[PDB]
Amino acid sequence: CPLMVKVLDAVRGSPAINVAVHVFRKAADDTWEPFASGKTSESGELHGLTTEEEFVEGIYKVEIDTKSYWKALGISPFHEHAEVVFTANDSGPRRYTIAALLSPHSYSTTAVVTNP
Amino acid sequence: CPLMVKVLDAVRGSPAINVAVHVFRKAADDTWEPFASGKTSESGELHGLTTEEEFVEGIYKVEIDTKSYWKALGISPFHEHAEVVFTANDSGPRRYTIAALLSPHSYSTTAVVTNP
Amino acid sequence: CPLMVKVLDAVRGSPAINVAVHVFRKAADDTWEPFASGKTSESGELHGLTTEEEFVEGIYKVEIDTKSYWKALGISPFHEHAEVVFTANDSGPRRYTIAALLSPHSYSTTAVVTNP
Amino acid sequence: CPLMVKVLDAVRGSPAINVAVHVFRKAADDTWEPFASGKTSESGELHGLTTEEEFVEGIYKVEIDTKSYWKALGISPFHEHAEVVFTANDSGPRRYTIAALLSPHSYSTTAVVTNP
Repeated sequence: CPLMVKVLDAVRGSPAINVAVHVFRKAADDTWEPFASGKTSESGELHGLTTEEEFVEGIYKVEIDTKSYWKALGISPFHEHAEVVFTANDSGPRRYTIAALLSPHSYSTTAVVTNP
Repeated sequence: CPLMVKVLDAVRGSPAINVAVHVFRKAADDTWEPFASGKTSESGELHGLTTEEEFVEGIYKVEIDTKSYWKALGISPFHEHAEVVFTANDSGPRRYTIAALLSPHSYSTTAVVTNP
Repeated sequence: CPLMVKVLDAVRGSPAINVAVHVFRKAADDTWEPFASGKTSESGELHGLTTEEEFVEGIYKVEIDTKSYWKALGISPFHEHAEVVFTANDSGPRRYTIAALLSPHSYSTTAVVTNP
Repeated sequence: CPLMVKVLDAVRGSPAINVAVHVFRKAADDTWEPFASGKTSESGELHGLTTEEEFVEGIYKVEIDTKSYWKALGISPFHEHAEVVFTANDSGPRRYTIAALLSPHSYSTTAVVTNP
């Protein structure tokens, strides 16, 4: 599990559950290749996205569908989603946790990177 | 204006207006002395808090009355307020902006420090 | 000035100056059309991006070239940049400020939306 | 474990390890009663702070000594520490996780609150 995603609701102070996440890879022809996807769990975390063998070096894009999240909560947010674009394992493969903290008009995203 | 405070509402995507702010300075006898205070303006900013003559080297605490903010909006938040403790002008006077971004269950505070 | 961008350096506690910003609008054919761009000023703010006549209803993407920022500071960051996708003026024109707060391995983005 | 604390470094994108945390309780005579304390672990988390029996309703203050953290890293930060003040279990006892995201001139803190 070299890539993980974690979403929190800054308003309710809880994990955002059942939040849709889409991962893409920068295509060699500078286009966005779909790579993985899934929805967050009860704990606001999405595991088992990819494997070490398929998570190779390159440029990645993580999209958290935050517009669907707030609406379902009875809200109407500002953003469409959140977008974390980064280069992966250019230094050897690390574990990547992408955390997101969401609010209707604001978000934060942190990349926690670790060695085995 | 050597010390200013700016507050944003991360839920409404707007200035936080009429927000109470208390500034304190760590006393020689190691307790907190009331230094200054006010409420934010319609731009969610607070000006004319102190002066260069009065804003000397020292340890400062900025308390933003954020619990009273939320409730007045028709909400009920988590924190009693936001707190920012920092040492100032320990290398000459600077202009200090303390900006806060508030959510009922989370907040962020940034110090923008500029030279004359 | 219906759309403005403001960037802060969460490490240095200062404006992020000369930062590249690209704005795009979701095309009818569902691709991203270049809408506007510039670099931040010494106050880390970017003005005169578009106009009321040109800033119509639509889905917008604000990309802040934050990877180029850090490296130019003598650093090497995590993200390729910051991304903010949002729908604008879907209830009339508003003034939109997109503020970003950057760290090599994390960032936050806030939309301050005001009425005339 | 009704109270937990988690610290992340927004600069290195890693857990902050061995970070000192101090918890206090609002004394009935409006003073700050020490309640618990400890340093974060390898994973940037501090567990076993208190117990359900001793974590009663009231106003609490969590202080993360961030000035010692950065310095040890070869830095000299801005803040003295971070300060999360909140009322606990006024609705029945929840588990409280206090997360902090630190940068030399900025910090964020989120209260993730859960039911058994």
